Amino acid sequence: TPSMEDYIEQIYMLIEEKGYARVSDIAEALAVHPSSVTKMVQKLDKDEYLIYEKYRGLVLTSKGKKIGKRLVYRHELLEQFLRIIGVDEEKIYNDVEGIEHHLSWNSIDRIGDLVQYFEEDDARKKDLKSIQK
Amino acid sequence: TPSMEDYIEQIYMLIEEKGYARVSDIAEALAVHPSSVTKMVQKLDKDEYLIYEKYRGLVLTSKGKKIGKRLVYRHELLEQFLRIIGVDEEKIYNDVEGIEHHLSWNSIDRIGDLVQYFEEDDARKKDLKSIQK
Repeated sequence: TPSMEDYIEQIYMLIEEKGYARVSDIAEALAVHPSSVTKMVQKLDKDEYLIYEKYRGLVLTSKGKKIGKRLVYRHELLEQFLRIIGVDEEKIYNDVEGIEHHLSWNSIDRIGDLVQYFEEDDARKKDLKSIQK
Repeated sequence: TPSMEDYIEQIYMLIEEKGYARVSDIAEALAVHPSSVTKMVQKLDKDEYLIYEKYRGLVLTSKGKKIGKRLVYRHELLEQFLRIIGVDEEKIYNDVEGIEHHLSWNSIDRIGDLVQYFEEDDARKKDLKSIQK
């Protein structure tokens, strides 16, 4: 479920930078009260995505690492994509959040080629960054 | 509302090709039973988007033409965009439906430049259509 996914994403990201994931970290990295976080976080534990250990933060399982890595990849790519085409830095997150669960892997794949296409030649970020006239 | 919007889109499109918009046309161009269509179609009439005249199809107002033209433009563009980057023809509609209500006008605008960028040189649809290796 998209609810569960946002959390897996946020947990994986917190892990990748920090090592662990506190509860408060989730609470404010989603903007939802820690009251709700607690309910979901023990739910996701019961479903074998994570393991909630108080004082000790939050650890993904093999099943959490599988999904987290996936979710974060497309998220980062869609974010990378919007940056390339030239969208405001401050509008990227909100837009990617709202489209990431509504795109087929084929489209995710094609966008990948599109990002690869501009990255392969930074002397082509040029032409794009001139049509804004 | 996104519900109302899908209908405005579908009505505008039917008008643009046909002249009018029958009820059955809506019923099967959304896949939702004509029972629901009827309820919504008289609702949208009450809200001054259209005018429902039996036997005589469905006519947008100035307020319907304003929104319809807008909705269809981004829809067509997002559809155009997915085609350019190389997505399966059969996956385009479903994907555009699910992302069109979740993208900012800034992103819609930037994608516009992106489409303009490839259209301006069909000798650049080339490189893209070779990274699929």
